Amino acid sequence: SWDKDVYPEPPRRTPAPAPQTSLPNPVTYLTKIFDLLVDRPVTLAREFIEQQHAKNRYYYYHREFRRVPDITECEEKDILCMFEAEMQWRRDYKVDQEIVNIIQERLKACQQREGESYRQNCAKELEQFTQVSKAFQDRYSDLGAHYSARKCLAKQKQRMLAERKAAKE
Amino acid sequence: TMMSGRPGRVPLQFLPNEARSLPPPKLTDPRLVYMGFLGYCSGLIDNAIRRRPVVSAGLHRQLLYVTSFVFFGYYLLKRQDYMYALRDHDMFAYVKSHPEDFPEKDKKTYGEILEEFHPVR
Repeated sequence: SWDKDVYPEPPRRTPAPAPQTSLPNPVTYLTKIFDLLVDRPVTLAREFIEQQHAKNRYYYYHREFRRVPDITECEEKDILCMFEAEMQWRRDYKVDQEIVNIIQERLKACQQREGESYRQNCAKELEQFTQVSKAFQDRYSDLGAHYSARKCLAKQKQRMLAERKAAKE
Repeated sequence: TMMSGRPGRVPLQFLPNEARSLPPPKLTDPRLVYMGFLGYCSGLIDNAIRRRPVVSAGLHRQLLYVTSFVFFGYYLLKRQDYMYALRDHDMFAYVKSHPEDFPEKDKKTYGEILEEFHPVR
């Protein structure tokens, strides 16, 4: 259902069972019992409810907002343009937060999945999260509780001035 | 003294003729409704002080209270609107007649201006 590109899950590698002891594995019998007595009725109920849903098939859409002139392209006291730009900035802020969340989910899933080899098998995920963290922190940090698009603009301008000074040295 | 000494102000005139050019306050104006509310409250207080039923004694008395309050309030609101219109008119005329004293500052976008960022740590 979800985008495997967004949520990368490495192809599963389950080893083949090769019993070397005559004793019957209790797990196999228990799993068969669980399947028959639980999965089957649960699946039947799911099928019935899915039929009911298929009958009443309706769709919900995703609202998309057009791009609006940023606070950079906005007059000093033009409250209308400022409101538009600030709302756009807040929307982008939320989107960036959700991007950070997605990468974090990737990292946690990698930590659990790779088990004891997590340190060596999650380098890519750690690097991705580090990049996203750095970017998000540089863009949005220390703005304060009363954050605003003007505050991010001021922080970016200060950063750019510092970059200019460093490059000039 | 502000507009107390405006040129052409006829003395002891509640509403000059020029006020008629302004829209009359609506009879359903919320301010007028509050005036009527004050009148009704006055009626209730009068009943209370005279030890007579507060919500029923002298319905004509309370009616007259409300009518008087609304009636005077209508003209009061009309005069208030007239005076505020005078304020706006005179201010705009003065700005027009004195352009040098009211210059138009250059309009610069936020991308151009520089505002110091104060980090909240």
